[PDB]
Amino acid sequence: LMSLDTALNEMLSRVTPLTAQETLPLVQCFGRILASDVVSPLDVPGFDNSAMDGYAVRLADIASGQPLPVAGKSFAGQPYHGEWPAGTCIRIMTGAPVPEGCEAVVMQEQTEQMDNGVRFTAEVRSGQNIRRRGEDISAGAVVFPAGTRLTTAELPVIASLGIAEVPVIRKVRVALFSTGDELQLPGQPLGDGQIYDTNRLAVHLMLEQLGCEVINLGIIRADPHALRAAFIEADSQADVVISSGGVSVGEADYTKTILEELGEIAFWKLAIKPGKPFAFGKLSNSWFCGLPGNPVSATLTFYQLVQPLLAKLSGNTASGLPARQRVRTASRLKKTPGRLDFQRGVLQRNADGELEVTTTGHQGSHIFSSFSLGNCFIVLERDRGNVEVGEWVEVEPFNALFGGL
Amino acid sequence: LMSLDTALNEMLSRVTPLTAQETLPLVQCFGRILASDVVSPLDVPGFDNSAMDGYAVRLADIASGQPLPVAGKSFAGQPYHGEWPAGTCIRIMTGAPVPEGCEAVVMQEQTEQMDNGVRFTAEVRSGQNIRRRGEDISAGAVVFPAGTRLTTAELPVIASLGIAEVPVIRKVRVALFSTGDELQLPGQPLGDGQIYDTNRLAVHLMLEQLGCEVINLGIIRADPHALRAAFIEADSQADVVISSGGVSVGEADYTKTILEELGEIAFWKLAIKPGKPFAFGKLSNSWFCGLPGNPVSATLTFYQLVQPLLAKLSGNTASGLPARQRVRTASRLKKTPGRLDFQRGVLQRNADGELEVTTTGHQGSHIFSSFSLGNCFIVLERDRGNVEVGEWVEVEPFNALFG
Repeated sequence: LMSLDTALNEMLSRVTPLTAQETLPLVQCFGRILASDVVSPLDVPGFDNSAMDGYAVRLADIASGQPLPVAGKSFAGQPYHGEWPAGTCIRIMTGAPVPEGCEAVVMQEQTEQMDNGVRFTAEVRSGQNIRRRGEDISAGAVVFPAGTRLTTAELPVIASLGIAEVPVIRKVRVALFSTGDELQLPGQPLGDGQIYDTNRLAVHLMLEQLGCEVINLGIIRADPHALRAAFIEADSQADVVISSGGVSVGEADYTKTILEELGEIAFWKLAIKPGKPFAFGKLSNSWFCGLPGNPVSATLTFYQLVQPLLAKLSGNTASGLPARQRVRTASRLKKTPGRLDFQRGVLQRNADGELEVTTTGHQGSHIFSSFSLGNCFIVLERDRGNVEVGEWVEVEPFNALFGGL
Repeated sequence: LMSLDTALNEMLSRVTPLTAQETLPLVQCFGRILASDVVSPLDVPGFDNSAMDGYAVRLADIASGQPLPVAGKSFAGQPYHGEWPAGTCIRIMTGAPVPEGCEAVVMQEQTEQMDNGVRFTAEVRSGQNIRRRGEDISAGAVVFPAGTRLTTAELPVIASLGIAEVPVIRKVRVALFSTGDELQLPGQPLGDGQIYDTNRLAVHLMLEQLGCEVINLGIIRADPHALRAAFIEADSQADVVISSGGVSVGEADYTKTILEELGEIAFWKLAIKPGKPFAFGKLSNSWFCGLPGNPVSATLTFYQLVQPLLAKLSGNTASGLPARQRVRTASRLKKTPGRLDFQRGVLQRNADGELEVTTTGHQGSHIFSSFSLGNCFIVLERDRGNVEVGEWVEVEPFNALFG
């Protein structure tokens, strides 16, 4: 009955971003949120300099109408000096500093020349083609705000200003555990209705990729005491505690009881497919997310619910979770009204070079394989029914957590 | 003059993928190329189980007509091994093993309780709702081929099969360094035509994010001897050595001379923007890549020439460099024929919900901003000239490296 949107907002509304901070050299700062504005120690460019390669000119000698001969020149970290002879232009080259008292710059390609005077064409505006000191960054100004996620895009600019290190929010810490008599670890035999734990490994891998500190307390044994202790310890060392499965998501049993007695926890039933149940509330000193047990359900729930929560918790000012984009279905899709289906899809170029989703296969949450052969979701609007070939449909490309990049 | 495509092929055609291998537990394998096929050790599912919450039944019961008791239940962990007498039924969770003789299962929503047990409202089709042992994965069957780069997709599936670890190819080793008297580290003064070193930091980052093992040799000093040892060292400890800037890309000087004396290095001039120069060739025991000095050039070149190289080298069987997709420019673009301009661009939804690039701004290589403001390249076909609003265009979305 509850909508992904309503729940997403319900979660994020109560989250107060972390603000503890440490200061590390740029090379360690990838994907780390910035603690405080970065303030440029130097003007960049450091001095007014030539837009193109061509000729630096005084506006005096232009309609002067006689051609102007190259008296001198300025290039890279070599400047120009020796008082500018009135009447002459100066062969200057892109990036190069202008000589004192210049007034414009003209691309020699515009202007044909000769062996004793260079002749210009257009009337050539004032200040033309002088990239000025600090046009790109001014000293004292704000280069990257608090909250900017550091990528290869921002960190080299920082390095360019002579800075060796920046303040950044501490990594988010997320404690992780599973439970249930059915669950066994690699090695052990399989009892009767037994399976190996997979959700925990799945949530770990994505937490680490997302840049969290994971604390993985294993498979708490099926006893209301083991469990109380799992929570005391998880809550004591994390900002978020995540049940990969086994702790209850609505069904009564001693796990619902330890949860209710150890914090304030809601038990949502979201209008999504796959999934539906999702457990979530405050603990003594952390947040709790309680994944449903089905691998696909858990994964998708985490991906669309918990992932966005860790972003806000990190200090990140962005809206961390890919954009969708409308594309034509090349496959008939079985959608049932009443639930928002995050079916899995395959974005491929048609013969025309445009995009079109194909379905991955059977969308039953009885199998994980759709994450592999897909590269995106097909978000199928809540109220929509079945979809025919050629109809339009929203699509959300996966991200790093599932392939490429 | 030489075309991107030509260089790519030429680089890739000599590169032999790594085959050294180590075996680490699943939780450490993210992003890591798999060494040999994952063979399924068990049938998955491993026992017929309920696709649904409800009760296990038989057709001869149902058939009769009247309701029927509930002689026990099969739960998640708990399997029912009771007698299961006739004209009764067994309550079943979901993913619960189906009891012996179960010949179908019925949804909790097609039943009404009774004083004397349970009534089945609707039809019961034989075999209905029984997820059958082996229908998803057959034991003995290759689940994942060698060369599968491992993500959240494949690694949980492997744990589902009881598997604690897997052989993966060893991480790729990349030595990185820069040189030149203009180059200063943080803290030091900015003498005359000097700068603070940035191409190295940029390249370290991308390398690390790409899952490579980085060996950063700092800024080698402007001495033919320092540089020679730097190379001998980088080559003796890496699969790839990468001058982030400083070592020559064409120009004559003691760097070109050291390179030429120490390996077989081409000096290409590519038909691209931004960029043009790029040095590449074998060394004694590794590959050498020579980035151009300029930051945007050295980034773009790394991303489009080196990234795809490091991918082939890793063991990965995919094509490790996003697909492009065609889209309308909503901004007038300045392109010059003769080079393939990798302009920088901003994808977004219009009012109609469909994609369209805008330019980031000035595409001059005198600034780094476009990699931040943008979320993609506009790949403007070599021969194309200026492109007007509403024209169609290829667009390659950025990736993780630029956020």
